[PDB]
Amino acid sequence: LVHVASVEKGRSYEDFQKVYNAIALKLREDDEYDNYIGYGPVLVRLAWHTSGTWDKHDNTGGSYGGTYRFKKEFNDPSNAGLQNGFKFLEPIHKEFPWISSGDLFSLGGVTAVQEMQGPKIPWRCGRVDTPEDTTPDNGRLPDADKDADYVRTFFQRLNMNDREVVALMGAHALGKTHLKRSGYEGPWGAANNVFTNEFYLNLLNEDWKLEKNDANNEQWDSKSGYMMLPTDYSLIQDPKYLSIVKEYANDQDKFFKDFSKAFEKLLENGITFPKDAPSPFIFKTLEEQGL
Ligand code: HEM
Repeated sequence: LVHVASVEKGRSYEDFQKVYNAIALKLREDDEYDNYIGYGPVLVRLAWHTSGTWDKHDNTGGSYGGTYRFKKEFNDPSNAGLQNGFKFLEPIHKEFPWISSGDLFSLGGVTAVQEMQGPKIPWRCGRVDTPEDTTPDNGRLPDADKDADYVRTFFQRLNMNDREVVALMGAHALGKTHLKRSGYEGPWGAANNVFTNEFYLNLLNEDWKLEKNDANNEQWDSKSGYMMLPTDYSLIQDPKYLSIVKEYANDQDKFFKDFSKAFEKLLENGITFPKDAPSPFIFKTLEEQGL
């Protein structure tokens, strides 16, 4: 199965900047969500989970088909809570009904990262909705209770290497774990709706204790009130991951650049872009537009 990007008919960069802007303006307006964290983090997670079902071996799942809109995928236990991101995007989709679902879910993530002062993420259009029977089964998203070997093997299926994995995990600066959602509870840091390299700094610099939460799962906790999942902590237990964690803790610009590449790649896995497709778009933030 080849998925060829097909530009929404007649649309160009300005059309998608309008969608970006509507997302960004709602992000600003709907600021109460999740005890004033706002929707940025869950939109980033929605983009990742809608992309992260991909299997490089047969090109099943991935962002192209926008299959989260079907009940098998929106009810995946691994996706608990993402319905909030979907509901956020609904009025956006109503205003811009021409955008594909995959294009909107992925653009939500890009827009959230950038509006949270993260790196620019180049973004390409052209995902096309595919039918209900193309929805991937549950179970392709990762478990959090595992070690570095798990994480490394998991991400090979998404064609990600060690650097790409450690970079992508930096998104756990954002938002928080919610006990009723994942069986884990707590934020990873203080700046959880501003995109920074804090995840790496906290991994290295907090004093972590292995505790059980109220769902009887182990997680790493600090006196500052932060947490790390076992899979996060695995990034400092494994010496290869550890080196890269230290690199990003010590170079914010490097983290931004590597995150941007890896996140674009994640969002584009499975898609074939024709030779004459438009170049990737780099959207201006609201701030850059004076909006
Ligand atoms: C080994 C890989 C990963 C595991 C096991 C993992 C697991 C988790 C878990 C358990 C949660 C908490 C869900 C909740 O209770 O609300 C979470 C939240 C989140 N994850 Fe991941 N994650 C991984 C990779 C990633 C990647 C690659 C990204 C994106 C680049 C990402 C972005 C997020 C964000 C932004 C949140 C916060 C969501 C919110 O506040 O609503 N995660 N992750």
